[PDB]
Amino acid sequence: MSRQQQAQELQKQWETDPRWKGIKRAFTAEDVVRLRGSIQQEHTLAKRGAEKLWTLINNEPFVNALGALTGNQAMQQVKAGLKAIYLSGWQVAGDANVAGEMYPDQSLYPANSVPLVVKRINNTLTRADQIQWSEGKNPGDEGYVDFFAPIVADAEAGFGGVLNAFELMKAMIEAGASGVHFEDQLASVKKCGHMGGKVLVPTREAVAKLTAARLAADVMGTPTVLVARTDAEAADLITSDIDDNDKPYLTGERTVEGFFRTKPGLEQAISRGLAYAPYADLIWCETGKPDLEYAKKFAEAIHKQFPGKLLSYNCSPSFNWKKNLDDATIAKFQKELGAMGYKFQFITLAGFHALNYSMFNLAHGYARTQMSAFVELQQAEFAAADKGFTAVKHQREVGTGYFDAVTQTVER
Amino acid sequence: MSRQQQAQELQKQWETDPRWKGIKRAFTAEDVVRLRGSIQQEHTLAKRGAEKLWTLINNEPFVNALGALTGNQAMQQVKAGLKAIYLSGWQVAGDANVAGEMYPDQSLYPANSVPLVVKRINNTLTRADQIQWSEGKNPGDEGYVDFFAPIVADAEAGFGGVLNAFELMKAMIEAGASGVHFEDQLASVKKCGHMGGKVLVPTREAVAKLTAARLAADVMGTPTVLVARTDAEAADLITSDIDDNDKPYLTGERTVEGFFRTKPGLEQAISRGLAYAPYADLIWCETGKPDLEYAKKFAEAIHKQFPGKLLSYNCSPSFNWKKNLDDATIAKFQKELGAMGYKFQFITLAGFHALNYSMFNLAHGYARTQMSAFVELQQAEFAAADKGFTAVKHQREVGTGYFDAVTQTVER
Amino acid sequence: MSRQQQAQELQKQWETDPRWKGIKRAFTAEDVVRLRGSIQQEHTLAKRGAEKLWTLINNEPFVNALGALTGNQAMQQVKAGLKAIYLSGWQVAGDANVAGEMYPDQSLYPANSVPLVVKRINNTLTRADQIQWSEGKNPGDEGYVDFFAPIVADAEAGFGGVLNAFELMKAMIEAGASGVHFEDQLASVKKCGHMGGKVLVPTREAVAKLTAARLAADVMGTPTVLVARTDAEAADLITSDIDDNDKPYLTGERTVEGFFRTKPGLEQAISRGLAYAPYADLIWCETGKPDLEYAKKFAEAIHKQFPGKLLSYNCSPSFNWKKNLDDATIAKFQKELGAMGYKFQFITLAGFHALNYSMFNLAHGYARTQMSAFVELQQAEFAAADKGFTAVKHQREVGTGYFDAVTQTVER
Amino acid sequence: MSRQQQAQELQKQWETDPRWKGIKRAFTAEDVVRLRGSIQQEHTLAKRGAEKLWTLINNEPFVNALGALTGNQAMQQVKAGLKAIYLSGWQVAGDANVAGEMYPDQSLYPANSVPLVVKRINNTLTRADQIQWSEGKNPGDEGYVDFFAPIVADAEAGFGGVLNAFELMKAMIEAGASGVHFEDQLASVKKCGHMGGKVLVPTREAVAKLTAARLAADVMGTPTVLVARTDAEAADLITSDIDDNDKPYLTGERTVEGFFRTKPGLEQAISRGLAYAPYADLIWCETGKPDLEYAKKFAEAIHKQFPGKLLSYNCSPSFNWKKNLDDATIAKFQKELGAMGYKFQFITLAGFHALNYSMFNLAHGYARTQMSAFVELQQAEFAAADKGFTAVKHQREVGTGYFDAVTQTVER
Repeated sequence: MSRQQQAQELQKQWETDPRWKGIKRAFTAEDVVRLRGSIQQEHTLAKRGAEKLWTLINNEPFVNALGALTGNQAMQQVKAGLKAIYLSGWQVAGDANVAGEMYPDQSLYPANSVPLVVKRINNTLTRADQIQWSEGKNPGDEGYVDFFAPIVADAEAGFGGVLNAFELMKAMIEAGASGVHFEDQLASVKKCGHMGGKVLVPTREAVAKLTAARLAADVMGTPTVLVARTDAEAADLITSDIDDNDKPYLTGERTVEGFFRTKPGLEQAISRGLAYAPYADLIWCETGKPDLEYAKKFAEAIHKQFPGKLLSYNCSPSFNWKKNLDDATIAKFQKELGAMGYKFQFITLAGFHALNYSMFNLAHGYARTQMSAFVELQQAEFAAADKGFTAVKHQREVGTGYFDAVTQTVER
Repeated sequence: MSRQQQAQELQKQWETDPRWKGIKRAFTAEDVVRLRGSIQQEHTLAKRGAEKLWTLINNEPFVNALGALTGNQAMQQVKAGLKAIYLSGWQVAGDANVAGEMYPDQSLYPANSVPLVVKRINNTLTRADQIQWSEGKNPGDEGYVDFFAPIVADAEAGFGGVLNAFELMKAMIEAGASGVHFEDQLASVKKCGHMGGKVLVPTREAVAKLTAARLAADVMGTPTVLVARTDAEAADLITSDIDDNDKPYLTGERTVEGFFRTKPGLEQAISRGLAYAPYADLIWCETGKPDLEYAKKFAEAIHKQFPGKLLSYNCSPSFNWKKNLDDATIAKFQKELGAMGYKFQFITLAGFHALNYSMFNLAHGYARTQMSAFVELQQAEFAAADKGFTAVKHQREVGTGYFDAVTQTVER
Repeated sequence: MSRQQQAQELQKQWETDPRWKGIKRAFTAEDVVRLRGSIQQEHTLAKRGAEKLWTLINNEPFVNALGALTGNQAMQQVKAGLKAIYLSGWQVAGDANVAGEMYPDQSLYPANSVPLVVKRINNTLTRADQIQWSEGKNPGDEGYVDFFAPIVADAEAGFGGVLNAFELMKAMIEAGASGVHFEDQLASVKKCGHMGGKVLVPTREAVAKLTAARLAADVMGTPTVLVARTDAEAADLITSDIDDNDKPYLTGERTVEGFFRTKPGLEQAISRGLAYAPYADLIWCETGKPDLEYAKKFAEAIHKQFPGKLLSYNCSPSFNWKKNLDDATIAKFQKELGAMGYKFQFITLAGFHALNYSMFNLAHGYARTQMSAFVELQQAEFAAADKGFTAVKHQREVGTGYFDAVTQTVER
Repeated sequence: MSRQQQAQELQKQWETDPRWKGIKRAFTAEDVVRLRGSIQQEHTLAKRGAEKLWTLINNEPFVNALGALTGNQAMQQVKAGLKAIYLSGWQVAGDANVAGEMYPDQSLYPANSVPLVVKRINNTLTRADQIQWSEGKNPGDEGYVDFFAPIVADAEAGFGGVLNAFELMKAMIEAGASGVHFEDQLASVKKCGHMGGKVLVPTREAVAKLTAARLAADVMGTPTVLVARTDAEAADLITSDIDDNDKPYLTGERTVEGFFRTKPGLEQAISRGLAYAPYADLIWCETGKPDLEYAKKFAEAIHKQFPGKLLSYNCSPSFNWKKNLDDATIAKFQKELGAMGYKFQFITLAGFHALNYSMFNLAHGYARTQMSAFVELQQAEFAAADKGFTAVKHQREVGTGYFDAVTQTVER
């Protein structure tokens, strides 16, 4: 099997497979072959998960996710009934990076931190499937869970340049991620104080990253779902003015550092979304205030040029939903976005809030009433059994039963 | 300072200090010095934490803790009012070891895992303290939180022989642990089957580990709180017969693997309690079935031979508390154990149940009712604000405001 | 594919494939399937490398390796024309474990350490291949190097029980190891003083680890080459007397610890070799003194019972070869052992001695004659270019050209 | 001690101590205290190492170091008589990063990789001092080695913006680094093609990083030696024209990326050297061609405005020293440079060349002569025993002696 033969084979697949419908690549298949090496190592979960995610995203009304920061959190989301897992960069920074430090969301943690948390979840999901399968329960049977839910992972802005982006994608696929998202800001050069806020890079550079992320997915031989995030809705600063796509938004003012001020909002958002559309699989306008009217406008704006383009949407945990929206709007919210084209929706900091509220809640009681506090939680756990909560049986949950099986198999 | 002069001053320490009242070392100060190396690196956190944990242990009616598996979990425990943090090896095995796999409690994960998580908690707590200080709150002010609560870490049975034990203790101290506990089983050779279970090591070997654990502490130069765990209440197997301390409890029988069956119960527990009492600072009989009668008997038995000697108790999270107790005994459970001398008490798997319930409860709602399940959580958070819950202000919690102060100091 | 069908294909394979000729599994194909899980994840390197390693040790006169502790060491070994890579646990303990400590050889480092290094080597070997390929060179072309040389890994005594070994084997395979060895001592309890040395475990427990290793290899779905090591030649202690295979060698004495003293040498080693042979692909009797006489007796001892059994041999880096053997004996030593059936041979600590001598030497002259000492080293490197040494082009070697390719493919 | 008193004591230290003569701090003692937290944690090794390095640098004719990528290498460097250790980022990228990947030099590895290696080297040295001390040797015996040589570590360009540099400097300090350098390029955005090369950042930004670095040293409470590197001799691109200091060098041309082409050489190097001098302890103009002539002009240009400013020089390992310089020039090179003010000098990739050549040379021979090749190395190792090479007694070298002493201390 020659280089030429591998390239034609690859090229036909981009042309034929409807997975790649309307997806531009600023590189040839001959390029992908040159950068493969001679042998291709298989990445099962990255491949199966990406295909599963693609299917779910295209057939289902929508898919909703919560941010997970541990394997257990992700597991309980699959057991609760969810179909995909979201890995927040913010959560990892905050409470689960390889540096073991607590950080804000400014790309401070080491570049391998999220891929290691992707592997954590997949290793936990792999264990649960093993526990299930070890107890005789086959696919088809009543109660059977597919524990290999697709993971979608935060890749920040690549942790530097195109090569960092390229390597970050690879780390993700190796760790078993089904989807990855690259944003178009520099959170490492955020201007502080009044007149500050987020800082964007040129469309030129955001595109070069996505090109890098797709090159990396191809070289790895996985059809990973690529998500393009834009921060243009609120980002009113840009590092440079060279890209003609961005000049229309310049207010003409500069800052001490040399950034150009820009006019934020929907129009800036749209020009990014449109520029990223040919290269990404989903587009995502990062929002702080959840608003269906805004969402409809953005959706329509993108759909004018790319009809039926899959979108994604993050529901802010910071926003006060009861104060600003009535129960009917809150209750219908995700369904309405689903109609619009927002096929992937998620709460980024779900796990943070859950973890942090649970423990504070228990502890405050514990400090006051001691063991009675714990029983409140325990009874709550028993009440949850009905709905599918097996973790009360703590030993079986971590895989005690499975490893006994292993020891019994060897000692016999 | 010469080796003689350093050895004198260390012995003088062991004879002088009331911290070392009642405690036996099977080695000389000359030995500690011969193994220190020429210079003694300082471990701020380990030292101050042991000292704070000691005073607490000896003055408060008692000290109660809950298992934490992330910095966030610990951090809330301090904000909740708790004065100490417990670090389960079960929970790390289950969801926070550096291998990133889900294991059962059998020392399967890599030996540096718990110390890694000790270091996390202390990194987070250090960040909690920096935020508070950078906001201009001084100690003595209202609402000021001492974030540096001492950590009591689980060292299993040292992960091998005496050297593994020795090296693990150094890892714990370097991370900044304030207490470490060692147990007298081999979970690595737990027997499966009807005639199986936990398996003890000779008193001789358990004491061997305790010596190594304390020698570790002295070489690091920290008065670390050492805790000895016997599993001799339920464990009915032992690997060997050599120790005369253990022969009285044998039943003459031998298993296939060459272990010796023993008669489990309070008396076996007791002999191990008495054996370890000269070497460890607190003695802990691990129990599966919480019982005030049992507790009081084991309290009186040890106190007859070592009066005043501190103790600790694990309040099993798997046991059905209401099923087997009335609210009044439950509500006065820890209270009572204090009086008996159980100055350190904890729920090993508190963090597991806290983490795993919340995410499930949330996801199950989120699955069926989307955003309104998150709203239910968000409203609970707002209620907890009065009681000290600051996590709602998520940006400030993770250090955003602290790191903004770092950026403003540089760029001005 | 149903469970019974899967077990059918697997069982038949063990009977049909000459790879498994002479090999006994103390467990069924149904057990393997039961413990796999629902999906099998692929491990390309582990598989291809295990298939390649097997081909070499059966078809070549003998395969020889040197111990490597970084990826560069390994990368060079392959460019020098060696066909296999050895990964010492001693070298890892000493200079390349994840604890970052300098340690002696008593299984003191974290259990995940050697896999981390096996993975590092493969990452490097993957990069040498990507470079070669990216430059246009194809297989068959003059000069083309096969950079995927298989790695045989030190798993010590498995760091505990059968689960610990199971898991380490899985880490070895996941990291891309092609061979793994397990020794029958318990280094963790090495007796000190005159009346001491290595302690053996019962033949029963050794075989239990070997079966554990095989089970894992089957559960991962890789035909990994399993090497059983005996320390019975020197070891004159044993932990327990239950196994009838060991009783013939007991003296009847017992140490303070409870160990039983035994009669070391060729007879004890053979009883172990013979006991392990059914379970392992290679048998290894560890020696301190190299001796062709001893080798032949052991080879013939094994071969009477197991004709043509593949054996492996360690050539001590500490033995004074020139003082005790003449040059012609030294020159033929590995060829001679090959004909006896030692098909895999290595020098455990070749990298330790390479690395430490080369730096000391450089540093010693540099401290006295500064840049003149480095020019000596640089001039040696120039002479090596004739012989295949490419690392003078230091940029290309680490992949500067490859990543400039990736930069160029994304940009323009 | 109130905040006011702390600030005053710290301010007095800056105005009083000669260590800080001619060092500008773009911030106040009040600021350092605000960001300290409520309790400073001690970092013995970083503090003592910094002070030691400061004395050596101000008193020796010069100090010279080689690049070390393992603890063993630094250990041999100290045994051979070198007075400090250098830690190359290039080397860590290529063979020692925590990602486990072979990388070129463009800040691809995870940001914590170099601190981890600084921590490894310190652990090895710490162990060496333990072995020595446990053998009875005291300071001021004939041959007593001070194994705690200072480490000067590569921080590249801080892996992002001011806060990334801040955090990296803190990681260095915690690992026990004595010196740290930061360069003024964005390696992560290297221009490819014939019209490309390295890319400088604005003077203004390089100083912000240096300011950040110093703020970190002060917050950590150690007098860490801060080196400022400039790539302005060969770099002919810059990200922006915002800085008046840089404008003079612009050729008015621009690239597709929107970078500004500059005029490289001594003049642009001087403007950076002068710009950084007030914030750095040493100044380093990185050069590709070792030229004494150049080194002189540069030294003079700097000392014109900052008399007696300590400089540092990297001695290129790629340069063909013999083809270009006669042996007497090669011999006088580090002495001559020292006489100009270059008080820290180092060969960056010494470790890479020593490790790769040695293993290639051993392995090439081993492929063709087997053991006779290893015996050449072993004989070579015996000859260096005269000179201080202790590694042939290999069990002692890695601490078998020390840990035996510990086991015997425990078992007695």
